[PDB]
Amino acid sequence: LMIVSGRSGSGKSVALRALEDMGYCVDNLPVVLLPDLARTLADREISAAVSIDVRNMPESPEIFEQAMSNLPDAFSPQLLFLDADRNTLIRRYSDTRRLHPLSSKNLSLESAIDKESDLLEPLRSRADLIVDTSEMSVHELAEMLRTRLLGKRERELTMVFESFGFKHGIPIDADYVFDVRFLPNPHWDPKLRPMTGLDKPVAAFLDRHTEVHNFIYQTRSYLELWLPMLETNNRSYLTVAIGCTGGKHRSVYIAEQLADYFRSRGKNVQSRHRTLEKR
Amino acid sequence: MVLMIVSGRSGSGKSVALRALEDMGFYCVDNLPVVLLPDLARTLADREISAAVSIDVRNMPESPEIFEQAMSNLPDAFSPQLLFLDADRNTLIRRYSLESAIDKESDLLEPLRSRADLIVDTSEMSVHELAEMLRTRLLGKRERELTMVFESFGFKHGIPIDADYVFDVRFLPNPHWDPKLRPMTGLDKPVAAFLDRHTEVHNFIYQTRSYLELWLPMLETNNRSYLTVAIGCTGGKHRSVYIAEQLADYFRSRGKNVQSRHRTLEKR
Amino acid sequence: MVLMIVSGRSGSGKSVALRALEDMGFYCVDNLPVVLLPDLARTLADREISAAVSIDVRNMPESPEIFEQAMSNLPDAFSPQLLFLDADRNTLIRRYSDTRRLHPLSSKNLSLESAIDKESDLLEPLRSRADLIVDTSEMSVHELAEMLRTRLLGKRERELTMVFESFGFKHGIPIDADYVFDVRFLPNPHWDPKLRPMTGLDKPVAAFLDRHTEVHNFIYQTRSYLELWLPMLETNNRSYLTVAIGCTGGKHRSVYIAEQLADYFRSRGKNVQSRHRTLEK
RNA sequence: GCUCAUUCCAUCUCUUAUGUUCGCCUUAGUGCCUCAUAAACUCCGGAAUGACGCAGAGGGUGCUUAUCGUCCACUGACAGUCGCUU
Repeated sequence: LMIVSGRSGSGKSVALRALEDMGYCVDNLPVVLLPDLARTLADREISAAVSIDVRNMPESPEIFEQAMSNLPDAFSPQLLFLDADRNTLIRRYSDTRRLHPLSSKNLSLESAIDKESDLLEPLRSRADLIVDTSEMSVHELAEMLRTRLLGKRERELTMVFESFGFKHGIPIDADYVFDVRFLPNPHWDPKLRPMTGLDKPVAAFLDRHTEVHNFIYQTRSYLELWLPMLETNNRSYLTVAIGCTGGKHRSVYIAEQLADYFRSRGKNVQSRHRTLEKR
Repeated sequence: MVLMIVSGRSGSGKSVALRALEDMGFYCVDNLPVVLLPDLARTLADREISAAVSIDVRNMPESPEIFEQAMSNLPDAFSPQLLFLDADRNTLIRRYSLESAIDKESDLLEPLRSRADLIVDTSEMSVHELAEMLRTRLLGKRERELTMVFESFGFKHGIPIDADYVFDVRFLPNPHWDPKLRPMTGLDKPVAAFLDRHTEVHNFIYQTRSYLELWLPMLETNNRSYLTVAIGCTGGKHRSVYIAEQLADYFRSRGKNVQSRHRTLEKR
Repeated sequence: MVLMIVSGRSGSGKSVALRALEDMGFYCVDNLPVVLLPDLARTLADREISAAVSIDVRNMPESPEIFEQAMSNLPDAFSPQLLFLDADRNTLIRRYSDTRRLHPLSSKNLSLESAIDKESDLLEPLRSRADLIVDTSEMSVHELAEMLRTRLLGKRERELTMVFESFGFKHGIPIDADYVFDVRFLPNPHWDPKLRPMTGLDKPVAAFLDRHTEVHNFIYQTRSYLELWLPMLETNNRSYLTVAIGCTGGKHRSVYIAEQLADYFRSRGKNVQSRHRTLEK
């Protein structure tokens, strides 16, 4: 069961028209009637498409989650939330229509949008997948809806940090590559040179140098930032290639600490120290 | 510390100079009146950061004896330096009465050119000319020098055989959606525009430029002869190209040497 | 004379404003530290010209009271009239990428967005003193300035002087009317023949008009609709603002409603130099 | 610059017939005049711009291609420590 909700003007309509091709485009139903409708569609035995908005929102989400309670299990619900900025929102809604709540309330075109946002927010908090429509025009919005809605693997997006070395060339599975050369070479110490990347003494040497911390952290800020956008798309293995030349001292420790951090954030992480692998 | 100061006829583009020094981290208070410099500089000692200023006919004193007197007043730690500028009279008009205003004003400015630590002829100048001139002028010259190479590759064809840093730009809005765009490539102003609108593009271009900028100095040390950043779309015609270009131009402005390479387009 | 202070959320077109003012003639000052400014005022007193200064995140102290006491030290009682620009996060970011340096709030500040958001509150103290709050959300790199030139070419002394005039269709319409509204469709107690010659301003007529509710709905909606023109009121460039409502003869109905609106905005506190001039003559 | 459809500033003014009912008069007058059905013109205290020419005045036009979006993994290179030898 597909759920298409969001601030008006964010383009629910075009999504529906494309949702009918994906599936059961049906709109403007009191959510209460939904579960029985699902009972009916069980005969249809084909995925569905239900649209809810400020006009179709009963302004009492207790009822909403009540309808969520008696949900036939045949269809698994997913909250798809279109959203965008106020100004654009007004622009598009300037298309011939009439914001229903604004009747009687007479909120300024900007003021009802403000009202509606919070109004529907209950769902939005529980909204499963979000998509901006900040600036995609209706024709641009049509192709963008087609690419993501087809989520075949709605399972996870595994991280995998591959620690490599340059002398044996960039790993072919690399999606990103962050050199690390200019960091303080542990080589300087002859004692540490035989010791491998995982051996605590080198971890100490690296720990001694704060610059290392600065790099890890700033790199954690760089990814996390550009991350969620990626996580939405239908990827199966996002990877980050980290490499000194040696691929035995620096890149080891880096990839290790990063893996730790992101595991902390709960994204499953896979370590791979290409050179240390038995090949 | 430093108290760089500026001069030259109007239209010489002193603002660019100010922009450059700001780029170096030199704080600027352009067009402050002459007299107030000393206590300001005291404040700036409390900033503990080298900075610079400008001067104009507007800031030009009637009696420069006061100028040099207070110029003495400034605390030692902030070393003052004076730059003067010159170009062709009409050359200045392109950036800009129109002969005599300048002539009398030049008499006003003449004491400075006499006092100028450096004088440049900016008649054929350019931002990059000025930026490099400045970098060597103040930061000094290192025979060690980078040459950033920005390559736009297509993940189909493969990651460049040589590449220090690479960035996937698959998530950013795809010009591909509009069919009238499919043929046109990254350097056709249609698509350039089309991206320019979608903010996310600007967001990324920034954050990336910031990441590099932060790790760029260390790399300068150790006399690296090249640093290559390669930016990849799937096909490498639309997104990666645009990003490579703009992202280059920023670093060009900061004056480091740069070289673009649209690997997919250069195939044919 | 006057010393204008220019400011706004980072990269909100501020630079353009300074371009504008220097084009006007206000002495140009960029990014001076807050402290010495009053001394500069003293200096300018010699020049006998207005001045222009910027204050934004760059020259923004952490302590609030700094610019407060600085404003206190202002000499010559020169009117310290502030100016302020603003636009939305997305607009700002799209505008802050002018090959410009970092938001000086790059002290491990997560993202341009995050730093710029906190900027607002950081900069909030300024918002208090605000002789204008013009927005640049709509303008372009070159077009924005055009709008800005328009701006500030005005006298506040010409404060809005709101008006309501009720008139009759029987002879015409006030020629200078800013807005115009027919209301005859509102209930007309012509049924009461005693009210028919009786002046509308009389309480019995007002009570008879009050007897109906459609009038109250109308006025509530109309008064609320007028309040959406507050930005238009800010862009006055006009000595007095007029409002046109006309009955057939004006005296029948329009008066009491104009009275109610006069009450509404006099209640809002607006200047109400109202006149139902066409009524008596 | 010259001179002008322009721009944004200019202080600037009135009407016939429609039927009707109530406020009032002429004493019929078809009215003085409230309500009320439609039809019907103008006009100078600022600051920008385009319109020619002053002044510079030395390739174009139409339509035939572009297949390149997602997603999944074989992977490469002759130019100090020591683990060594004969």
